[PDB]
This record gives sequence, C-alpha cells and structure tokens, in this order.
Amino acid sequence: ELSEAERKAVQAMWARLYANSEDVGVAILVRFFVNFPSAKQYFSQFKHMEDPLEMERSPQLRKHASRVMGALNTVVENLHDPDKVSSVLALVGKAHALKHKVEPVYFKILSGVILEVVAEEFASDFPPETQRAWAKLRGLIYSHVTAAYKEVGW
Ligand code: HEM
Ligand SMILES: [Xe]
Ligand SMILES: [Xe]
Ligand SMILES: [Xe]
Ligand SMILES: [Xe]
Repeated sequence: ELSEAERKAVQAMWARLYANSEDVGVAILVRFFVNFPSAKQYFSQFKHMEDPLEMERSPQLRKHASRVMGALNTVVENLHDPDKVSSVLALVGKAHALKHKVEPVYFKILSGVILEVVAEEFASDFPPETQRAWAKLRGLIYSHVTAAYKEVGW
C-alpha cells in the first residue's frame, strides 16, 4: 500500500510537525471541535464550551490532543512494521467503540481536519506524491479503526 518514498515523505513531515506536537495537536482539535461541535458531546469538561480561546486552554482537550498525537506517532514511526500498526489501531478503535461509544464517522471527520492542517502547515512542501502518501495513511487509519468497531459488535 504505502511505498518506500511515500512512507519517508510522511515520516519526514511528521517529524517537522511533532517538533511542536503540543501546539499542532490542540490547534487541530480546537478546529475539529469548532467546526463539528457535535463531536464535543463525548468530553465531560468542554461539552458546553464554544469559545475557541477557552477550548485551547482546557486540560482535558489538551490531554486528548497529546494522546492522539502519541498514538499516531506510534503509527507513523512504525509504518514499516504492519503488525505494530494493526495493534495500535485496534486498541484505539476498540477503546473508542466500547469505553467511549464514539460514532466511527467522527474518525473520518477528524482525519479530514488533520489533513487540512498538515496541508496548511506544509503548503510549500506538498507535491502530489506527498498528498497521495497522506491520503493512503488516512485511509489505512479508517480501515483498521472501522474493522475494530465491527470486531467488537458496532
Ligand atoms: C486518530 C484518532 C484518535 C486517536 C488516535 C485517539 C486516541 C485516544 C487515546 C489514546 C485516548 C486515551 C486512552 C483511552 O481512554 O482510550 C483517547 C481518549 C478519548 N477519546 Fe480519542 N482518539 C481519536 C479520536 C477520537 C474522536 C474522533 C473522539 C470523539 C469525537 C474521541 C473521543 C475520546 C474520548 C471521549 C476519550 C476519553 C477522554 C477522557 O477520558 O478525558 N477520540 N483517545
Ligand atoms: Xe490531534
Ligand atoms: Xe497521522
Ligand atoms: Xe497531525
Ligand atoms: Xe490522517
């Protein structure tokens, strides 16, 4: 699926991202929660927050951003090892299905926001090959997370 060079393009860009994983990750989630306020129903501490300026200062938001960024870090850094990606993504899916009861589609939506922000951030380093690499990564995330929702009885 993901080629050598495509793996390498994602990984090189992810490293530039992760150098401010904390700012990037909350910016992403703030954007997500601003543009899809329905997604915020699952978070006790900011379900009724509207102000982006407050959302950005929320510890529960910031914690989720840090944990999402950590999981995807595991995925991106280990794209060469398909079994560590399956297991990370299966843990995540199952958790979201059962612990948190999150509709799977919000994964699609969040991923679209991620892609929007990565494109903005690397606008001067986003050639078709690199767009393709990210699109495949996004699609692979959704497959494994979908498969996990089915495995558990969603
Ligand atoms: C790439 C996509 C995502 C990843 C990798 C991810 C990962 C995680 C991780 C590692 C945790 C902490 C461990 C756990 O409690 O399961 C967590 C917690 C949580 N996640 Fe996500 N998540 C993602 C997307 C989402 C989405 C789309 C939602 C809902 C719209 C969501 C809702 C929650 C909730 C409600 C918690 C518990 C938060 C808390 O206890 O404060 N996650 N997530
Ligand atoms: Xe994120
Ligand atoms: Xe990612
Ligand atoms: Xe990201
Ligand atoms: Xe993504």
